[PDB]
Amino acid sequence: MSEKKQPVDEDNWDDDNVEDDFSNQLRAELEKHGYKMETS
Amino acid sequence: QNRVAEFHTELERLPAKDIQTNVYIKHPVSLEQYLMEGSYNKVFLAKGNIPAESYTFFIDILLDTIRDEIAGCIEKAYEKILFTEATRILFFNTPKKMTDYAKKRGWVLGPNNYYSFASQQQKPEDTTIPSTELAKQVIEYARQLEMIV
Amino acid sequence: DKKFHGILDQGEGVLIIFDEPPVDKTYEAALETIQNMSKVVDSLYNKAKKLT
Amino acid sequence: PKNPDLRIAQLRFLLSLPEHRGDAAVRDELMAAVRDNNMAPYYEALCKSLDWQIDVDLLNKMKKANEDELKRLDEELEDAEKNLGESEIRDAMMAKAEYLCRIGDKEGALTAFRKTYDKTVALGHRLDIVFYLLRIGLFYMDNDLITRNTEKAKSLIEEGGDWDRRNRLKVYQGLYCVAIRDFKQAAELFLDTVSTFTSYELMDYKTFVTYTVYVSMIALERPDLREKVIKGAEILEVLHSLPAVRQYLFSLYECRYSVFFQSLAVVEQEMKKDWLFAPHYRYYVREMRIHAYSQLLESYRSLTLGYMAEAFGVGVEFIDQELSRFIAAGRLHCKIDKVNEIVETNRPDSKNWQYQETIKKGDLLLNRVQKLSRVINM
Amino acid sequence: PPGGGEQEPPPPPAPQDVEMKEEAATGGGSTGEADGKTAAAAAEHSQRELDTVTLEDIKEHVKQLEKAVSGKEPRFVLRALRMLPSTSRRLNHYVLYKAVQGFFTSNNATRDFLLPFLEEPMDTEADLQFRPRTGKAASTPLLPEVEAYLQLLVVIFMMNSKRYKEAQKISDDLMQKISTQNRRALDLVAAKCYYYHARVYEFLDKLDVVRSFLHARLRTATLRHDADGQATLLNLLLRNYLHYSLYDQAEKLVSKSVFPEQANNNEWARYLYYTGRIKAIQLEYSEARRTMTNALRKAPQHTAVGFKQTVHKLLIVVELLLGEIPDRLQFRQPSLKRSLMPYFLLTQAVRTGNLAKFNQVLDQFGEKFQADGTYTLIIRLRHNVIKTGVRMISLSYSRISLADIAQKLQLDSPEDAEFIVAKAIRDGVIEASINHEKGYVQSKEMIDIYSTREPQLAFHQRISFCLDIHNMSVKAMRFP
Amino acid sequence: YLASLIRSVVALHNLINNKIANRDAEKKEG
Repeated sequence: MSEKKQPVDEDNWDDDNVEDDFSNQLRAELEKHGYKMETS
Repeated sequence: QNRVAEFHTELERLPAKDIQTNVYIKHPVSLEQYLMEGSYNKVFLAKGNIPAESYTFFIDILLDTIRDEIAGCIEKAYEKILFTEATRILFFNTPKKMTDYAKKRGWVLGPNNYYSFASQQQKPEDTTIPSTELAKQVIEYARQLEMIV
Repeated sequence: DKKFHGILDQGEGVLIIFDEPPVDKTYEAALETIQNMSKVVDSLYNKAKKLT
Repeated sequence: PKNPDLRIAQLRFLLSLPEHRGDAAVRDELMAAVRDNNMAPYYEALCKSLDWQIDVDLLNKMKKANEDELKRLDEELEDAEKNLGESEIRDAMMAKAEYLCRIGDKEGALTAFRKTYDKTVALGHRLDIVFYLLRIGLFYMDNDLITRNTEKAKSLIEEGGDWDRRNRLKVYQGLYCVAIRDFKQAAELFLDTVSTFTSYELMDYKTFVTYTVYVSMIALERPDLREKVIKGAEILEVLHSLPAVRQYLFSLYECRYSVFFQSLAVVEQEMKKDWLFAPHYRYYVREMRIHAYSQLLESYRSLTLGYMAEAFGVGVEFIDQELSRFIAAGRLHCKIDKVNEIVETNRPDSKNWQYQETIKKGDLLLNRVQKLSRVINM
Repeated sequence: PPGGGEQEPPPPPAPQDVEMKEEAATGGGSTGEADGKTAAAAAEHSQRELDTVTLEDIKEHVKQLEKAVSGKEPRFVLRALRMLPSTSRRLNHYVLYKAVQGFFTSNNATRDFLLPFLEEPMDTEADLQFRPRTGKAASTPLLPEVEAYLQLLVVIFMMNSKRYKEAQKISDDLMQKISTQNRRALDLVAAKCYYYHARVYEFLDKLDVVRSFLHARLRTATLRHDADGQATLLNLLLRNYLHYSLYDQAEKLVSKSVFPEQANNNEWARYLYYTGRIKAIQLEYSEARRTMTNALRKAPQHTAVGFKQTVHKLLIVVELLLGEIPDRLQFRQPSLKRSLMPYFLLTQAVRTGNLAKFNQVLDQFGEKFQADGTYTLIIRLRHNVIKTGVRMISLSYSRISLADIAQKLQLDSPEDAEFIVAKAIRDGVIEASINHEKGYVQSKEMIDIYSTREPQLAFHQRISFCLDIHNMSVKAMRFP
Repeated sequence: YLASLIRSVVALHNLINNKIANRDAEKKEG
C-alpha cells in the first residue's frame, strides 16, 4: 500500500540502551571510581 | 505585538536569504534567537546597532512589552528589594523610570526598601464539586447499556 | 529481611513503625484477567486472518 | 584434539585487542601451534601477531603425510569392505573430520560433518556430530551455525537418549552469556552445577563456578538468593577455595559496601581477560552499582549523603554525581537534594503500582482492538 | 530470439487467464452488489483497490506483448451491454475476442493509439447505468498510461484522459447515482488521478487550479453526505499547501473541516502526520508530539516503506524540542543506514553539552537536512540545547541552590541562570518554583491525589470506547 | 476494565462467527 510519501526509505546488538545512559566516562571504572582513596 | 506563533510561520517563505545575506531580515531573527535561551542583555546591548533605518517606533514597543513581563514576574510573591535591584534587573541608574514604575506599578520606596505585596490567591476548594456530574456520567453508562437494543 | 514493619531516618535518627493494607487481592486478580484477555484477542486475530 | 581447544580461542582474543597484553601469550601459543600440527587457522593470527617464520613448509609436508596416510586408509576401506552406518568407514571418515577441526579450517570439516550426518542412524553418533558443530561454531562465534544445531539438538535428537543433554545445559546458557542474556536464563540453568569432570563437554570446572556466581547476582537479589548460592553446599566447597570470590559474595549479602567496591574493581579488572567479553565490562559494573544502591536506599526514607561519605567509601561529590546520573536514567527511585543534603526517596504504593500497570496493559489491549475492529467490517 | 524469443510464450497466457478473471470477477461482483444489497461497501471493492495500488501496477506496466494487456484495448473497444440482447451479444464478444487474443495478435496499439482505443470504450453504445464499469475500466488503463514513465506527449494524454474520466465523474455526480454511490470508488480514483496530476503540474506550472477545482469538489462532497469523500479530498487539498514553501499554514489553522470521523485505518494515519507537522510549526510541541506518536503507531503495516521512516523522522525532532529521546535505529534497514547517521549523531551532541560539534554536524549534514525539508531546527533547537540540562537537573534534584546550577550548566554566572529557570517555568518545562530569598530552587511536592481523584478521568474514556466497540459490533452484525 | 472489555470482546466473537456464516453460506448457495 504505497502512500506516495515513501521515496527515500554483540556488535551493537543492544547498545543504545547502554549508550543513551552512559557514553564514554572512563569505562575502566578504576582510575577514578576505584581511585578516590588518595584524596582521603 | 507578541505574534510569536505567527512569527515562525512567516519565516517559511524565505528560502535562503536568512543565512547568506540580508541583515535587514537577519537582525530580527538574530533578535528572536536572543529571546530564546536566556539572553535578555544581548538584546539591549545590540540596541545600539541597527544597520537599517531607525526602527525605533517598533523597538520602543518591543522592549516595553519585555519590561512589563519581567515586571509581571516581579509583581508575584517576590516581596521586597531595593532600587539597585531595579537597577540590575529592570535597568537604568536613576532616570524617571523609577517614577514610571512607581505610578504604573506599585513599588513604594520605604526606609530604603521597596514593597511588593503577595499576589497569591486563596485557592477555594471542596473537591466533592463533581458530585453532580459524576452522578450524570453513571446515568449514561446504564442508559447506553439498556434502552439501545 | 522483612522481620519488621518500619523505616529509618538519617536526618533525624528516627525509627518509624507503620502498617500496610492486605486488600491488594482485587487489583492483583484484576490485571491477571488482562493476560487472559491478551491471549484471546491474539487468538481471534489469528482466526480472522485465516479467513476474511 | 578438541578437548582443551577453547584455551586457544582465549589466547587469540587476549593477544589481539590489548596489544599491551602481548608478552607471554605469544610465547606459549606459537609453540602450542607448532604442536598438534596446527596449520590452517593461524594464518589470520600470523597477520596480527609476529610476521612470518618458515616452519610452515615443514609442517605442510607433515600435514600432507598424515592426510595421505588416512586418505589411502579410507579409500581402500570404502572400496574393499562394504558394511556401512557406524562402521569402519564411519570412524575413519570422521577421523578425517576430526583432523580438519584439529588441524584444518572449518570448511573441510563442515562438509565432512554434513556428509557424515546424512549416513548414520544411531542418534548418539548423530548428536556427537552436533556436539562437534556446536564447538567449532563457538570457536568462530558464528551466530548462524548455533541457531541451527541447537534446534537439531532439542527437536530433532533429544526425544530419546538421556543425560548427555546436561552437557548442553552448560552450553545453551554459555551462549546466553556471550549474548546479552546475562540476566536470567544463564543464571537459571547454570544452577545445576553437578558436572565436575573437566572434559571437552565440561570444558572447565573452577572457572565454571566463577561464571555461575557472577551471573547469579543479577537474576535475583532477595527472592532467595541465599538458598541457591549461599545455603547451597557444593557451590560453597569451591568458593571456599577461591578467597576473593567469597569475599565478593559476602560483601553484598552482609552489606559491607566499602569492601564491596574493592572486590568489584578487582572483578572488573579480572573481567578484562575473557573471550566472551564484549557485553560484560561496561554493562556488568554499571548494573551492580545500581544493584547495591537499591538495597541501601531501601530500609531508609531519609538518608543524608554525609552518612554515605564514610560508611560507603569516600568522595561526597562522587556519590552526588553518580546518583544524579542514575535518577535521570529513569531508575534508582529517589530524589537527591542540595543544602539540606538529605537523599529523600519515594516509592509507589498498593494503589499506585496496581494503577500504573493497569493503565499500560489496558491501553495496549485497547490499541489492539482498535485494529481488530477495523480489519473486519471492510 | 532463440534465447528470449523462446521465453516469450510463457508471460502472456496465465496473465491472459487469471489476470483477466480478476476484473471479470470484480466487474461481475461489483455489478451484483450494485443491483441488490445496494449498501455495497463490503465487497471486493476494497481488495481490488488494494490490488490497484499493489498488484496491477506491478502485474503490468507495459501492455505485455503477445496480447495479455495489449489485447485489453481491442477487447474492451466494443462494449454496449445496453439491453438484454445487447448484454448477451456482448457476452458473445467476451467469448470471441478473448479466444482471438488468446490465439493470435489483435489490434496492437503502439502506446499512442491508446486514446482512440479509449474513445470507442466511451462510444459504441456505452451505458450510464454501468457507471462502476465505466469508472473502473477507464481509470485502470490510466496506470499503464502514466507508469509507462516516458513522460513525453503522453503527459498531455494523461491530462486529456483524466479529464475524460472526470467529465464522466462530474456528470455522474450531476446525473444522480441511484443506489450505487461510486464515491466509495471515486475517492481514490480522484486520488490516483491527482497524485500524478500533481506530478504533471510539478513538471509544468503550479497546481492551484487543482485546488480551485478541489475546493468545488470538496463542496459537492459531504453536502450530499460523506462516504470517505471528505477524508480523501482533505488530505489531497492539504498536501499542496504544505508542499508550497509559502506561508500557507494559517490557511490550515482556519481550516475548520476537521471531521472525517472514520478513515479505514489508512487516511487517518497520514492525516495525523500532516496536522502534526502543522502544530509543530506554530510551536505547540506537546499536542504535536503525541499526535505524531499516534500517527506512527496507527498504520505501520508495511515492509520498510519510508513514510513510516518519515513520521519517525519528524517525531525525534520535536522530542529533542522537549528533551527525551528513545532508541531509534533498532529497526535498521538497507535504506535507513543513510538516514540514521545524521539524526542519531544529532541527539548525540544534544545530550552532551557540546555546541561546537552541534554546529559542525549542521555544516556536515545540512544538505541532508535540505532533502528532508527541516532547515528550521538550527534556529529553534538551540533553545533546548541549554534547556535540556535544566530539565535534566530539575528532574534529578529536589531542592537546589542557584549558585550550584551555574557550574552544573557550566554557565559560570548565577545572575542570568535565574532567568533561564524563569523562562523554563514560564514555558512549563518544569513545574518547580523558586525561593527568591536566599537562592533556593526547589522542585514540586510529593506524589499527589493521583491515587484518589485522577483515575476516573481516565476511566470514563475507556468505558465509552469499549461499549462503542460493543455498539459497532451489534449494529453491523446480521446481513442475512 | 472488567465489564467494558469482556462485554465488547464477546460481541466481537459474534461478528466473526456471523461473517464466516454469512459468506460461506453465500458461496455455497450457487
